Amino acid sequence: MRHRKSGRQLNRNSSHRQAMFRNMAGSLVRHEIIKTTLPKAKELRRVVEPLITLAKTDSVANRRLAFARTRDNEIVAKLFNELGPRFASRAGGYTRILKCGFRAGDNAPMAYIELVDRSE
Amino acid sequence: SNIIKQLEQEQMKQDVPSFRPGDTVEVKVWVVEGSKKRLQAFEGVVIAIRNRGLHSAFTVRKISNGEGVERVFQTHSPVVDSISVKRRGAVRKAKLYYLRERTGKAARIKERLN
Amino acid sequence: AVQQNKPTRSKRGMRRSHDALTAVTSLSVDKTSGEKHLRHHITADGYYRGRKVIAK
Amino acid sequence: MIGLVGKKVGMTRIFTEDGVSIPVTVIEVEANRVTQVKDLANDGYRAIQVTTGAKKANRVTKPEAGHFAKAGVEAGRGLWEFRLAEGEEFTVGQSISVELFADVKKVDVTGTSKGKGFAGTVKRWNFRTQDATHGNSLSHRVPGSIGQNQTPGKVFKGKKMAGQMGNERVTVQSLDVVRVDAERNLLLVKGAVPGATGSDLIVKPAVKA
Amino acid sequence: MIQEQTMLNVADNSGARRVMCIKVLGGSHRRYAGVGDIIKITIKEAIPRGKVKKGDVLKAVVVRTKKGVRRPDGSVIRFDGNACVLLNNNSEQPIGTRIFGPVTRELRSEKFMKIISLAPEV
RNA sequence: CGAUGUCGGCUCAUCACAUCCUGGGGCUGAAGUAGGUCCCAAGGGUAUGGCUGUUCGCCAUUUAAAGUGGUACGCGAGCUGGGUUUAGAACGUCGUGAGACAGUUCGGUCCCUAUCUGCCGUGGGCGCUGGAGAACUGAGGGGGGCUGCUCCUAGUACGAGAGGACCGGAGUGGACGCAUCACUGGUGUUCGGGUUGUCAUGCCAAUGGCACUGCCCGGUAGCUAAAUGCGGAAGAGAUAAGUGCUGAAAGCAUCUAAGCACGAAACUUGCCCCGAGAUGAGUUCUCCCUGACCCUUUAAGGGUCCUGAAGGAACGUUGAAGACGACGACGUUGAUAGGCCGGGUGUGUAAGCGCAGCGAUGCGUUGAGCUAACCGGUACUAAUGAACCGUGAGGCUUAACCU
RNA sequence: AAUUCCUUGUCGGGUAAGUUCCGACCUGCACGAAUGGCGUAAUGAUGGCCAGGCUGUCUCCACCCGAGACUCAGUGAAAU
RNA sequence: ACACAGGUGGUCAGGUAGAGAAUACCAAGGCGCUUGAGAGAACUCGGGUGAAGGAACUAGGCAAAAUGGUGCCGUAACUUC
RNA sequence: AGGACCGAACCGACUAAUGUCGAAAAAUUAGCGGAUGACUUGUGGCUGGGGGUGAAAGGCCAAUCAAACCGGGAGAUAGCU
Repeated sequence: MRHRKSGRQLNRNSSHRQAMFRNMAGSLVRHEIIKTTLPKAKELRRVVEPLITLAKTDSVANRRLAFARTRDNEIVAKLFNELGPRFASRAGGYTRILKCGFRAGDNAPMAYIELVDRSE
Repeated sequence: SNIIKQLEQEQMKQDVPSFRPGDTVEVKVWVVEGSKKRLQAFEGVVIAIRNRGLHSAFTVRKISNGEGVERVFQTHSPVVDSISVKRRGAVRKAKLYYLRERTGKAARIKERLN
Repeated sequence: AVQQNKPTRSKRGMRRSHDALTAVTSLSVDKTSGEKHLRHHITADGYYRGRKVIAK
Repeated sequence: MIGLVGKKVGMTRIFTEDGVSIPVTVIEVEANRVTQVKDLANDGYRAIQVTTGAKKANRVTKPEAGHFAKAGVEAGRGLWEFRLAEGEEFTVGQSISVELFADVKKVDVTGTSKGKGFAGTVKRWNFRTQDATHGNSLSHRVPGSIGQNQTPGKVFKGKKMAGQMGNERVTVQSLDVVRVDAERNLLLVKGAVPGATGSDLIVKPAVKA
Repeated sequence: MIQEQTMLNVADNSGARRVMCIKVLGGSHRRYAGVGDIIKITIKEAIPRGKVKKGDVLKAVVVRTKKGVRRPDGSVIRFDGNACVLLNNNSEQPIGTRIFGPVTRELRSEKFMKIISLAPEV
């Protein structure tokens, strides 16, 4: 009956589900802003926020866990050199989500999600 | 819940002599023999420890006349007089449930000297 | 499983009485740009809450 | 003789001196203050309308805050009534505490149960599940027959079928109090009260004896 | 939790070795029994000479269930397997002298004092 | 006969009383115990297996009892398809034969997305007549109602003795229902670890993907039962059989015709839930609106400008709430989620390095490292100023009190 | 008995209890010798029965993982 | 009848593990199957695990669970050996 | 050596569930039987309607079989609806 649970199934199985947020994390960090639907954005907060949390602690132990998720060294190199020291003061949320429109081909609620520094 | 966390620690006993799963625990129970309140002792090996505050409990097995006899014990209960650790086991697991299958020679365990 | 008498034109419309559509009720005007957008939604230009934050 | 509304915090254990592990429920009962005293000739029957809690300034409404300013009380969260039992008057503003729940043995608990959702017949009315093998096709947990035949020609009103389960005001009767900390304004009672871990429930003295 | 068709080991030395609970006694539609109540058993496997032969309907009373029973402190005492002690069909009083293994204090009330005295412990 | 699917089982029932049990009574060839028979009584309860296709029956063993019947011999647009009752085959048997046989014997497709009625749930519209927010009273309807055993009164009442109570009280179980997660366990493909084969990250190392979560071992929260609490009631009103009182008709007698009183798990309440759509739409408390103009077949009318309140809805963060709506919490004056800090809890000595060992690998740092929904805090992110809907004192008649 | 109506025949074994099953009595309604009789090792996706093992078949179901169902967007039937 | 979970003869057929063209993961090479975005109800379909009991279910152990590999040791009634 | 055993391809179709206006006018999923033979299969021939062929079921002969389909007798005949 789903009392007190967490996570969002997204009409997708578990192996597929954890392969999405792993892949979606690499897309979020690389371009600093992505366009996706609301429940995918609302759950992406539960993935990359623990990631940037471990990205402001430079150590070989933490780099291995930062690579155990997202499985990409370039995203690991994009962290710990920029996103770590750009966020080593703010002890909170590292992203904001804005409702943009509706995915035209199927009427899906889309939402812009970006990283809160955007200084370039 | 601090309202519950208050009420949890006015009943937890203070000593709780630290043991680990794999140890050989001697535990004495306040059994009531009708009129008398004699103090009998239970002996054996801890299989599991369920470490959760006031509800912290542990399971001691006992090979007795061949048949294994297990018994869980609420740590902060008044019926448990004391917990005496005889041997220090050096198992890897946290719950030793596979010991319910084995008997005798294979049920022995190494020493935790280090 | 299957019907027995043809439902009328009156019963067809009465079933579609609850099938009306609520539209737009009240839009919102952004602080800076003055462009219309949905409540808690960015403008089609790109403003949000008096701030061109997506920078298209 | 009058009920007291309080918030369920949770359930826990209490060890007695002999060793009995009495499972209790921790019901916090804050300041229950009177907001209205209804009388026979003035308002029909007689009861007291009691409230408790702390509601924010910009959430309490004008017809609500004006009702409290008449009573001279503080705006709690919601308000309930309890029937007076043959002769008792306090005031409009009597902040009743858990003090009177220290000499009454058994009490009654009325609270809302946990909503199980749209739950089936096997879950709701304990209908025995059909055979899961031996040829059975698409009818493992279906209710089966729900009426006789052409002679009654209908389904009897009150037939136990599937629907909404729980989420309803339920009352467990005659639970025993075990301890009251009037310094902390608590209520410890024997057993289990209706659910919704941090919601409210009405505690009233024994209607059964 | 001894319901029915349950292969029970024996505790005493009545000649039985392996029995089966065919009916829990006391109460209509009763599903199973605990450590304190009696059942009706048949003899599935018996000692050659013994005191009872294979295929006899007698009453037993279980002493060690694998589910275990619960003392009022929350503690449960589980066993390795199911076991019972036989007793006469009419004037109960257990048929046997020696009783193997431990028993449980939830047998102690004016009739099973004959059992718990002959038991080694508890 | 341009189709009403056949026995039995399963699931789910429901009604009748000619009553199996529990309840209250009369008679006895009723001492007691135990029974027998009969009247009133339908509130609830009313087997498990072996054999059989079987209903039934027989048997074993329980139970307070294992009731008797109606409802297409209840129930296939709910399931089963063993029987019977298609096409194959065989035995005995009747017939020259094709074949036939409640004569047996092996095998043998069971369809339907529910429009309407009914029923279990949940909303919308509008109404209730000035509008809105809460709270309720209670017409009426439903749920629930069963009971064994031990002890006590009591080895007392009765009785030569043997045996052995009624009544009332308490403890403790079975079946049933309700609530709950403290505990006992289960589960936990979102958590930690072990491990086989292979691929990949350049390689060692360390991890990841796939193989049903690959197979596994444990296991937070949430959901639950086997787990743990609780409930059936007492009392009262009106009676049924039956027992009476007083009492004439009929100077007597008499429970009945006047009048009155006891009398059951049945009837009405008492307990719990829904409940003012109860159009007979009730009551209480609180808040809100007291600007000007014309027209008119001048009527509770239409329209103009100006203001739209309390509040509601919407939108968004979301819930131990939920199919969807609804309902509950909150929206910067903020703790409603997420993230974060700390803790708890689970897994059980991470990585890297140092030393020992030919090596695998073992110790030290290290009860470490990592920790899903849980607990207590913290505005770091998202809950944006508005806008939309809702108005401008509320008809006529009569009484009643003061102008 | 693939044959036995009466019939679940009767006795013995298995089970707590066995219209089925196994071994036998002949009382063969209505077996019988190439429309073969009686046995037979092996074989059989064959018929009946029993025991161990193993388990959600069942006592009595519980939680979880996915595909529909449910909601919004597009397209859009059918029996009757 | 269709851009149809069906049918259609032959040829080539690599790496690791493996008895193997089984099977598991991959190379060359080719596809994500022409509706999807949410919710996480009853109930249906395919599966995973399960306390104690272990055929008590049922027409019937049907279905599931279970066993399962190699070498060595060991192996009955009966028999056409 | 073998109408020998275990078991893929290939051929077949015992069991169960799904499906039953299907994904399919007999299939899919999970197990199952033959798998050096009376085996299986591609291509091309020959046998035809009271006739063929039949390890024989009244089975098969173009989704049709106790007498195929097509056209013609023929608007058969219908004491029936």
